Amino acid sequence: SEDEFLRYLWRDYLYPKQYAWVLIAAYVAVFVVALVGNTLVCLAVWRNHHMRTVTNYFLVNLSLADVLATAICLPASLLVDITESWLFGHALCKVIPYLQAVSVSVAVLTLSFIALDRWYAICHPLLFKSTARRALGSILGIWAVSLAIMVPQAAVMECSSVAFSVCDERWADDLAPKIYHSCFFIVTYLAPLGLMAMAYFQIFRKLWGTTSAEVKQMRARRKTAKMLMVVVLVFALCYLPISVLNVLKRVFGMFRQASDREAVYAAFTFSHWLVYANSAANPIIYNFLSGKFREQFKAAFSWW
Ligand SMILES: CCCCCCCC/C=C\CCCCCCCC(=O)O[C@H](COC(=O)CCCCCCCCCCCCCCC)COP(=O)(O)OC[C@@H](O)CO
Ligand SMILES: CCCCCCCC/C=C\CCCCCCCC(=O)O[C@H](COC(=O)CCCCCCCCCCCCCCC)COP(=O)(O)OC[C@@H](O)CO
Ligand SMILES: Cc1cc(NC(=O)Nc2ccc(N(C)C)cc2)c2cc(F)cc(F)c2n1
Ligand SMILES: Cc1cc(NC(=O)Nc2ccc(N(C)C)cc2)c2cc(F)cc(F)c2n1
Ligand SMILES: CCCCCCCCS[C@@H]1O[C@H](CO)[C@@H](O)[C@H](O)[C@H]1O
Ligand SMILES: CCCCCCCCS[C@@H]1O[C@H](CO)[C@@H](O)[C@H](O)[C@H]1O
Ligand SMILES: CCCCCCCCS[C@@H]1O[C@H](CO)[C@@H](O)[C@H](O)[C@H]1O
Ligand SMILES: CCCCCCCCS[C@@H]1O[C@H](CO)[C@@H](O)[C@H](O)[C@H]1O
Ligand SMILES: CCCCCCCCS[C@@H]1O[C@H](CO)[C@@H](O)[C@H](O)[C@H]1O
Repeated sequence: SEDEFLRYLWRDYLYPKQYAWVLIAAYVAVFVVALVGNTLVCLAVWRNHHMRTVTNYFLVNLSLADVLATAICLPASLLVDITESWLFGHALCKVIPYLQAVSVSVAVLTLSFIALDRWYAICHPLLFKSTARRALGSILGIWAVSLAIMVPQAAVMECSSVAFSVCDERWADDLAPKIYHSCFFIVTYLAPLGLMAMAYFQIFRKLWGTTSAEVKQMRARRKTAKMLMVVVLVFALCYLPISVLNVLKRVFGMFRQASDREAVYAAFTFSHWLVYANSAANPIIYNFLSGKFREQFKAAFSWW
């Protein structure tokens, strides 16, 4: 009676309201910070002439994928998690996921090149000379590949006619989605991250009668090595949920029992927010583990 009302008030109104608020709150925070974050990350590079290494041009490219995700995809990501209907029509059903898929590729690819350029620069020197000119050439290819291989993704997207629309992959047969999503979890999460991890372990064992300038070089390479591993670990953790969730859905046909549909909606919703949290996370990573970015942020915060 008197206390059963108080409980029944909670799940039909109090919980649904407190849940929806937290959803829009975390999304607006990530949207703003990730937007303000990566924007300042570019100005620290366009302004501070000393901070233009091969790694920073790649990290600037990492912001470019994050913004495409945040500005275009992220607003679309919020409305679907709230209503779970597609409201941007047949065509944005293909564009938004494609940009989002392309931004993942450009991201995970850029991180591998920063690992690869550093693995040669620190572990196998003057094998390849990596100048900013070759660093920028690499950055253009990432988009050429990301824009291509996410194309088959765009083809599978179809907006479902069945009084509200839904956007989802249209697979002609059971086996293709298993192979497609098995291949791309390997290609764009596990294979890059596992390789990049083995790369950075080789760097840690190295860095952790040489000239005073050389140890000055080691002191800078550790501050960058320390910072970059944080960026990769943050990336794997952020993308671990949605990446595993997608394989369970598409390869193992999981999340098809309707009993805890809220728990499944909830599960995926946090997984989607974690992706954009990585975009807002990275600029914060630079401010703490990079003393030159940190001064660029304080200098930018005072003028604006
Ligand atoms: C070291 C890292 C490794 C990678 C390194 C980079 C390698 C880069 C390679 C190539 C770049 C070019 C790729 C571009 C391929 C684009 C292919 C594509 O869009 O396929 C569509 C159909 O796909 C579809 O529905 C089907 C798409 C899904 C796949 C179907 C089969 C399942 C298995 C698939 C195989 C496993 C793939 C996994 C990759 C990770 C085409 O039809 P569409 O709509 O135009 O209508 C017909 C009409 O328009 C044709 O004129
Ligand atoms: C995908 C592969 C699978 C990933 C997931 C892996 C899952 C697990 C399976 C096997 C891994 C273990 C095998 C090795 C076991 C032996 C120990 C180990 O960790 O391997 C290190 C070597 O590899 C290493 O540094 C690794 C080399 C790092 C290379 C970094 C590449 C940059 C990343 C960009 C890639 C883009 C690709 C595109 C994909 C779309 C050893 O060093 P260490 O000093 O003891 O001896 C140096 C000595 O070899 C000198 O003669
Ligand atoms: C409906 C739907 C789906 C998504 N799928 C994903 O992100 N898949 C995804 C991401 C990475 C990988 N790897 C293999 C690394 C595989 C699959 C969404 C992602 C978002 F960020 C936001 C949304 F609103 C989403 N909505
Ligand atoms: C339906 C759908 C999908 C999305 N994304 C994705 O499928 N990504 C994605 C998918 C596959 C891969 N592989 C590497 C295989 C990578 C990324 C969406 C993203 C959004 F931001 C908003 C939406 F409404 C979305 N809807
Ligand atoms: C953005 C927020 C979106 C909605 C999230 C709802 C999560 C579960 S609360 C929901 O409240 C309803 C009120 O009637 C009840 O019928 C259901 O049994 C109960 O599960
Ligand atoms: C026509 C199809 C699109 C191709 C455009 C990009 C061509 C490659 S530039 C090349 O990229 C490498 C990536 O590893 C770097 O290592 C090099 O320094 C850089 O010179
Ligand atoms: C005139 C020819 C027009 C062809 C239009 C193709 C549109 C996408 S076909 C694509 O084919 C895959 C088979 O590989 C299936 O798995 C996918 O579900 C399906 O979307
Ligand atoms: C006939 C369909 C229903 C039975 C179960 C099929 C399971 C397919 S798993 C799929 O097998 C491919 C084989 O090549 C690999 O390429 C992929 O990596 C892997 O994920
Ligand atoms: C504790 C178990 C939780 C669920 C995991 C089993 C999913 C059964 S479907 C089946 O699963 C195979 C692997 O088991 C895949 O190889 C096939 O492609 C897929 O069709």
